[PDB]
Amino acid sequence: ASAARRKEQELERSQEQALREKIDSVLLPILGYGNYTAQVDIQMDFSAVEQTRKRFDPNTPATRSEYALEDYNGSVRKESTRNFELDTTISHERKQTGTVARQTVSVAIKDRPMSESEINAIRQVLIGTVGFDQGRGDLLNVLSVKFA
Amino acid sequence: ASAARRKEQELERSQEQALREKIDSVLLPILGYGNYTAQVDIQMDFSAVEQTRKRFDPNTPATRSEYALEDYNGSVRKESTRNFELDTTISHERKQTGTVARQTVSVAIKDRPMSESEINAIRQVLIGTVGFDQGRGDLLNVLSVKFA
Amino acid sequence: ASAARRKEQELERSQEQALREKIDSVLLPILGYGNYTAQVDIQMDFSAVEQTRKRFDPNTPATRSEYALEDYNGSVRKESTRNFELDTTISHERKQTGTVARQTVSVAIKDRPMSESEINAIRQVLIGTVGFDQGRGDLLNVLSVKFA
Amino acid sequence: ASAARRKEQELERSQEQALREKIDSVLLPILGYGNYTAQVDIQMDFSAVEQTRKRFDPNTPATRSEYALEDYNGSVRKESTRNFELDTTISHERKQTGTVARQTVSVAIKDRPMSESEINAIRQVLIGTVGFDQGRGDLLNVLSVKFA
Amino acid sequence: ASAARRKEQELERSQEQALREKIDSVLLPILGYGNYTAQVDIQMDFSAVEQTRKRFDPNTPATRSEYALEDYNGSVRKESTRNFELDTTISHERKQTGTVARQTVSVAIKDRPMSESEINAIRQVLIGTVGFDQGRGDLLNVLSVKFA
Amino acid sequence: ASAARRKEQELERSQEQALREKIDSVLLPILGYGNYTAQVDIQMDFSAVEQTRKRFDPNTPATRSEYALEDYNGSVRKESTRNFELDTTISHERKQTGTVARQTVSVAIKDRPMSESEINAIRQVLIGTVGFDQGRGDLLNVLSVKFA
Amino acid sequence: GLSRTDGRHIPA
Amino acid sequence: VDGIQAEMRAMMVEATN
Repeated sequence: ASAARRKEQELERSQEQALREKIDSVLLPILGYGNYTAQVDIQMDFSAVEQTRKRFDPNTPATRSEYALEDYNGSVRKESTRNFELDTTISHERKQTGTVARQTVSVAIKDRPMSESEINAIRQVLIGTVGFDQGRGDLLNVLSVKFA
Repeated sequence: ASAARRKEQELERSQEQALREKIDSVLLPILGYGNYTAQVDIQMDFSAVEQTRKRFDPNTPATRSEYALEDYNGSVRKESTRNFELDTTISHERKQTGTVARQTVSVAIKDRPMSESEINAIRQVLIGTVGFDQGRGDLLNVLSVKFA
Repeated sequence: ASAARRKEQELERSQEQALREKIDSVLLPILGYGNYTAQVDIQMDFSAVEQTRKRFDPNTPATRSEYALEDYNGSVRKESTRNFELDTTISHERKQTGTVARQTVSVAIKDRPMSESEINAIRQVLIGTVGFDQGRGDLLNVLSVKFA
Repeated sequence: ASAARRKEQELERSQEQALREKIDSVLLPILGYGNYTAQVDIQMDFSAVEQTRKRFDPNTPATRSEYALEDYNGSVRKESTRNFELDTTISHERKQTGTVARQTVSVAIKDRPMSESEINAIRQVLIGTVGFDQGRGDLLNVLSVKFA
Repeated sequence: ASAARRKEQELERSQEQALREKIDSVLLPILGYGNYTAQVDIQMDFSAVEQTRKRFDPNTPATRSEYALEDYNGSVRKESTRNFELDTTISHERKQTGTVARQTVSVAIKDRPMSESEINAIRQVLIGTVGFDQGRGDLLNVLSVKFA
Repeated sequence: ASAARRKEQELERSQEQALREKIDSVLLPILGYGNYTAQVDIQMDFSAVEQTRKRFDPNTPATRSEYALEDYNGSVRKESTRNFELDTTISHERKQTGTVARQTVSVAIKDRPMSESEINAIRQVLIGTVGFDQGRGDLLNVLSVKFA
Repeated sequence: GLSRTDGRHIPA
Repeated sequence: VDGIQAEMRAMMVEATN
């Protein structure tokens, strides 16, 4: 199984490399060659979830058989027996093993600095270039630093 | 199964490449060569959902057999027994494995900037060029940036 | 099964290509060569729905056997037993796997702009050229843009 | 089964081609060569419906056996038992797989425009040339546009 | 089965061709060569209906055995038991698969226009030339148009 | 079975051809060569009806055994039991498959017009030449038109 | 009564 | 499933009748 773990590491590294390639394909025309640096971290879960759900519909029952005895005298006896049929959904789901659980991307732009408007524009391009998903916990940093 | 995961990555990359090709086929005449850059992120779910639904119709029962005893004297006894037949739908669905769960497209247009009207027109063309589906969670960014 | 998914992608791309061919066959005479650009997105569901419906007719029962005891004295006893026969429809449906769930078409017309009347006329031709179905969620954009 | 889906696409395209051929055979004499353009969209359902209906006739029962006890004293007891025979129809239907569920035809006529009377006459010829069926949801557009 | 569907399309096209041949055989002497154009649409159902009907005759029963007890005292008891024999028809029908469900014919006559009387006379000839059946939903259009 | 449907079409066409031959054999001497045109439409049902009828005679029963107790005292008790024998007809019919369900004939006579008396005489000859059966729904049109 | 219900208990 | 099999049996009853 350790060979499987090794190949999982290979998958994660391949994903990171592909994302880096896309980042380059976007930023190389916009910024130029050597005016930026970017690295990508991709964390992938490899669990084996397998779920079975059996759901009913309480608010729409359908009476199948029914008995109702109601006699008076004073005495009032109200017996009743009822059998129901209910909407039944049975869903069996099997999640894919390797899923990107969190994605971190950081891009540093060489100074000569960059204005806030262009930094936010680059961030907007990257959002969509990488597939930024904040609800997944992903993080995207864009900074303007001084290259040596 | 890790080979299957590798081929799933290949499928996702192929989808992204096809969408990029369509984006180019639309924008190359409109904008020109080298006046734009665009990248596409496609996230695909590969679950194995398999659902079985059994639904009834509570509001239209059909009486199959019926017994009704109603005697008086004062004393009033009202016995009743009833059997019903109901509309029964049984649907077994099996979803396709790989489905595009979210799609992100970002396009950056070289300045010399672009007016808001033409930006929105390009966005309208892309909506339909790519098959934008906001209800799916898809995202489409169109920006006017300064190429270096 | 991933080979099946690949061939599903091929089917979707083939459908898009055919629709593009029809769009060209309509617009090339009307507009000319190079005066327009159009792209088509086709999303196809590949579920495996298989439904069985058993429907009755509550409002037209036919009495098969019947017992009715009605004695008086005062005391009034009204016993009754009844058996019914009902209209029974049993339909087993099996949907076709790959069905176009949503269709998006966008057409951009080169300026020198186009009047609203001719834009709507082109839209009317396309509706029928492509088989526009708004109830399915399809979308058709026709814009007049400035080609570079 | 994907090969079956491919051949279904082939069937749809063949139907569209045949309808286009008929449209040409009608309009080429009337309008001329190159004075019109027309495209046809045909959507075909490929479900596998298979229905079984069991219908009765409540209003014409035939008594098979009958018992009737009616004694007096005052006391009045009216017992009764009755067995019936009913008209029974049992129909098993199996629909053909591929059926044209919706048909869209659009025809554009080159200007030099066309009067409303002749447009409606051409529409009347097409209705019958194509087999227009509004109740099926079919759509037929005839427009007069300016060819370039 | 798709080969069967293909041959069904072939059958429909053959029927249309035969009807067109008959239309020509009637109109070529009457109108001349090239003075008319006509196209025929034939829609054929290919269901597999198979019905079984069991019908009785409620109003002419024949008593097979009979018991009748009628004692008096005052007390009046009228017991009765009766068995019946009824006319029973059992018909099993199996419809032919391919049946013309709707037929559409349109004929356009070259102007130099045609008077209403002769248009109606041509319509009367066609009714019988084609086997017009309005109750089936068939449609027959005869117009006088200007050939180019 | 589609080959069977093809041969059914062949049968219908053969019937139409035979009727046309008879029409010619009657009208060629009377009217001449080229002074008339006639076409015949024959619709044939190919169902597989198979009926079984069991009929009785309620009004002529024959008593087989009989018991009759009639005692007096006042008290009057009239018991009776009776068994009957009835006329029983059991007919099993199997209809021929292909039967002409409707027949349409139209004849057009070249002008130089024809008087009403001779038109009705020709109609009378055709009635009997073709076997006109109005109760079957058949239709026979005879018109006087202007040949070109 | 119809014990048809997979959980029919009323029975009577 | 069971309902479809019942429908098939009903069609077989039709054919036998």
